[PDB]
Amino acid sequence: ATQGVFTLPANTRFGVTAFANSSGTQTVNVLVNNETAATFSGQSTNNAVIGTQVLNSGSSGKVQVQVSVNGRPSDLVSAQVILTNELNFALVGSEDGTDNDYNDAVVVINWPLG
Ligand SMILES: [Ca+2]
Ligand SMILES: [Ca+2]
Repeated sequence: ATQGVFTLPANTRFGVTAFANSSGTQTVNVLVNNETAATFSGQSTNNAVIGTQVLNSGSSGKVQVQVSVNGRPSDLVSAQVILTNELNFALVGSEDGTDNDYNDAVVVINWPLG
């Protein structure tokens, strides 16, 4: 199944933050309405924050996370969780190798902000 694609409420600010846990240098692309809105890159095996940013979901609300290592797409896992019908997390893990820890880049999207 498709992973890393989320429908947000339209025209809403959201946070996106990425962590790295891999020997591979991670590139995280965040698309809003099928256009790149943010790109994080970094390398860490200790959960370093490789990027954090505030974006707007725009008129479509469509947000897609992509993860690659030197141009090679990682395999993604994702879900969305809502707490007390208000607080939203869109969660992404990614696997660039064979050990299947799926933490090689970890991406957290959260909304609402403010
Ligand atoms: Ca891995
Ligand atoms: Ca890892």
